[PDB]
Amino acid sequence: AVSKVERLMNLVIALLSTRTYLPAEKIRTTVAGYADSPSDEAFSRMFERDKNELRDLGIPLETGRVSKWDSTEGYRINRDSYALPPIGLTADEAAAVAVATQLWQSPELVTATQNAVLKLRAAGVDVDADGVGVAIASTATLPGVRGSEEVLQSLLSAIDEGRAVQFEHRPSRSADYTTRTVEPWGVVTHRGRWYLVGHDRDREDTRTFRLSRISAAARPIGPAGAVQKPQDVNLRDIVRRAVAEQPTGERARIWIAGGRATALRRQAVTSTPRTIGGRAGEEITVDIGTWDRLAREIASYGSDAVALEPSSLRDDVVERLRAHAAGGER
Amino acid sequence: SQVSTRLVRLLNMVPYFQANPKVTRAEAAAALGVTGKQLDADLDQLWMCGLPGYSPGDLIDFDFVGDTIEVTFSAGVDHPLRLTSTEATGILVALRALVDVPGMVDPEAARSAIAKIESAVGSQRAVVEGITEDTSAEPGAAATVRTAVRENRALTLEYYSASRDSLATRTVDPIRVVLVGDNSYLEAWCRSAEAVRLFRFDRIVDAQLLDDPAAPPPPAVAAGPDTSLFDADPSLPSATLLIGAAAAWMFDYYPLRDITERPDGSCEATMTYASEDWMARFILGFGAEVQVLAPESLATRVRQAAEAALQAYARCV
Amino acid sequence: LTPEERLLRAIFGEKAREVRDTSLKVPHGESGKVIGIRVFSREDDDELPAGVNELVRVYVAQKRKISDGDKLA
DNA sequence: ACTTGTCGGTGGTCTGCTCTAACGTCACGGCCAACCGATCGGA
Repeated sequence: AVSKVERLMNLVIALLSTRTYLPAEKIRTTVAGYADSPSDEAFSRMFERDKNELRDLGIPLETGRVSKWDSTEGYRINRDSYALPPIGLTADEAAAVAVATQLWQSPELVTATQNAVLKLRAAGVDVDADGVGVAIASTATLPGVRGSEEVLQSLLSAIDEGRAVQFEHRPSRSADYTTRTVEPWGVVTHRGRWYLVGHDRDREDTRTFRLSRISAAARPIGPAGAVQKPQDVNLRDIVRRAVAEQPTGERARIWIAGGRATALRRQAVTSTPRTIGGRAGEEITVDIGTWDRLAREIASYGSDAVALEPSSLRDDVVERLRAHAAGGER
Repeated sequence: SQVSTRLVRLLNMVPYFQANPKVTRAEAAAALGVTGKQLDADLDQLWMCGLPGYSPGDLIDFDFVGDTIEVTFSAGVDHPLRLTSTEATGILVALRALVDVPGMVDPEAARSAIAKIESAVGSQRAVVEGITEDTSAEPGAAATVRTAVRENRALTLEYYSASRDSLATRTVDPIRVVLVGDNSYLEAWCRSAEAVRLFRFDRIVDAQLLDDPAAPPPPAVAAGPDTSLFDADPSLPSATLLIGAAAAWMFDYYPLRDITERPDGSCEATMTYASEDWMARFILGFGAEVQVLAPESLATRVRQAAEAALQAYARCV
Repeated sequence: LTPEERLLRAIFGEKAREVRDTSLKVPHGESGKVIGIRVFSREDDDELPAGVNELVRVYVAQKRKISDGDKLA
């Protein structure tokens, strides 16, 4: 009566400590736990199941002939591939790992992170989180990390397996869901926001999809290894280009009263004091960027911010203010 | 499964015990995150398994000195098991997500960790990658905040209050750093108002270090990690506003409540506001896209502000 | 291995490796000064006989003076 | 929840057996090449 864990430990120790390939019969006779098999077929099935389980854990078993003068095949575990190279971690790196190990919430991601941290600590370095004294408050309200957790896990699994992804994506809640089937290339984060990068098989273009919009139905399809993304493609550059398209728009002169509009004050490039209509302030020449965003920013401050140029922006602000002052009828 | 994880832990225990010559029971339990009985059972199971042939000088042997653990024969177990693809990918993703968060971790340390892990596992450019090779956007305030947190020293912060649209300089003692959503907030005790407030890194222009190592009151009274006294309270007024179909920008960046769908756009929602002026600015920003319904006083104030802005624009040139 | 040998190896810690010592030693009643070593390896494109991987020859030189028992004629 | 004895399938490798339909038909190769004595079987 030998437990399965003890049997697997004996098997892996025997494979690691033996410098020559071992056939099945020698393992049956020598390693404990394999001597209670009622029949040879039962032993073969048990050994195949145990070998499959060990191979699933990432242990690089190698199969080859026992000798150049013999035909029977044997088993051996390479010590070089089984052993990770040594790494030296400083206090800052240990603190970084300790802070990063307390982010995920899904059981699978938590288990994987715990196993990785355990292996890293067993490598020789020490990781401590109590010294830093930094915790996480929000655990179920994050729309980027907590909300996009299962989707990110599915995308990472598909990328590892090299398979295409089929999912439903909508540009906005007002719009309708659209089924999209693309070939994933990688995951790039920008300002703490995930952006899936891949090539669409329905439009034949490189698009970036925000993971918050994508639902949890990230079904992976296609044979493994069928995705071969070009190496010269820089995902970060594509994400940066997709984040912003207009470099600086145009130059607009805006007058703002002093002591307020600090958010707009920080965005000012050049400043010039000027008093108009008995109110002091400074005239600033700033960029345009998103026209709607600038119009909203100007209209939010009301009389605090007065637009001067261009005339189109002033007309738009005046129209919006008149619509607001109409009384809500329209 | 559970058995696979137990096997991995039992196989990796030996290198961990070899790394620390005299690791005690408490340190091992904390490192492995298991109870005392479970650790004892795992140690017993690992004790009686080793080299084939099964000789007492061949299998794994320990040396118990009181309540200490030491390895005398590793039986070929010299290095820990390698890292699988899933766990390495998760660690890299977590590190690259936390490197961009200001103040939670030093970017240099995160980059060094990423480089060392990639070198150890042999990853290539086909993995998750960041956006900026070198940020260089930190004004040095985050480093000062981290130093103040570590050394428990007085810190001066010039925080911009968005609700009141003003710059306030306060002297606070850092307590802890927490992450809420995608915006990390610094928790500290301010003697100016005698209350706990959360400050965001992007709203701090600069930080000044002072040599006043004074223990904050909350550690001596109450040091709850959350302390969300005003994050969500019934006393906060709520504004009911009509949102158009075109103005879909606010549906994601703000917590809209009581959302009702109407093809004609006759159904509205309700959102809380910290200050009346902030809500007025938020309403005026969208223009005609957002229509005010309730309360009547807020609508009257918005109309008066719009009329004043129109008069100011007419007077100005 | 005999139980006594296993016990001795366990006590002294010398691991029992499946290796047999076949070191070349100077034969009985011979000595001198090494003057030349020639090493042949298959990987260096050498016409070695099949099944042979390494072959090293060591030359030992000795000066013999006249002594009792040597034959003169 | 995890695991195992029992059941059945693929493909590869090593090993052995049976078959092939113009007509074919009794081997070179030869050492030995000494010398004396004793014994059994044909002429």
